[PDB]
Amino acid sequence: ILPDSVDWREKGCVTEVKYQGSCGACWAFSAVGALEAQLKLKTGKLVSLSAQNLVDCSTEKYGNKGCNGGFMTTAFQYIIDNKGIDSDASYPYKAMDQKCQYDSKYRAATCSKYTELPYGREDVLKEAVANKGPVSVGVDARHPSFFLYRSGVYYEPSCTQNVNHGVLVVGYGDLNGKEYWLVKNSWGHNFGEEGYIRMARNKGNHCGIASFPSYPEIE
Ligand SMILES: CN1CCN(C(=O)Nc2ccc3c(c2)[C@H](NC(=O)c2ccccc2)CCC3)CC1
Repeated sequence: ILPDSVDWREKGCVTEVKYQGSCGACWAFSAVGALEAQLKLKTGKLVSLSAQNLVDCSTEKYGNKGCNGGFMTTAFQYIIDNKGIDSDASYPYKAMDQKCQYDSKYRAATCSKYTELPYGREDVLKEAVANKGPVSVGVDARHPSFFLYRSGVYYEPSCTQNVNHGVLVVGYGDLNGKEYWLVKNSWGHNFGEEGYIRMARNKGNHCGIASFPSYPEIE
């Protein structure tokens, strides 16, 4: 039986909200966020991982385009292939494309595998969030209402399943009769509820939240 609500922030598995600036690195933040939780679960230590490392190093070979976008799944494969990712402190975020500067002496995490969940299945997503940890997802964040979100549960009739923005599901629940997914964004603490947005859950894969979910694992 799955819990009715989950919030991975309560378990100390979620790092501070980051600010991507004018660099489309949402995919990198989503990926590191998922791996940060697994690292805490495995080692007991909560450590911010380097989104910049992904921007600079998980590039053409992974179908990624740095500040012009990328995939969380191929980011995970890069970490696997590379046998590590550096900490945020050692390889800080600059919101621009740079030369790959990965160094294993600053490695803070590894990844052994990742799992892509079946398309559109919010029940499967719920199970993964409850049993595995935070899950990287894409959402349709193109609508003016998304940028202006402040509170409550986000429901936008014009939303689509065409996803364009990488975020991290860190929980789920029910607020005043509205089921939601608890989503960590990377637009700083000014966005939404201290960097978070509650997005409609079990409302027909709203904004494509369950379209392309994935999570990494550590040996
Ligand atoms: C069968 N494939 C189906 C699609 N898929 C995904 O994971 N899609 C997905 C999942 C998440 C995200 C995106 C795509 C978007 N990334 C891009 O727009 C983009 C742009 C430039 C270069 C590379 C990718 C937005 C960020 C979040 C892999 C399996």
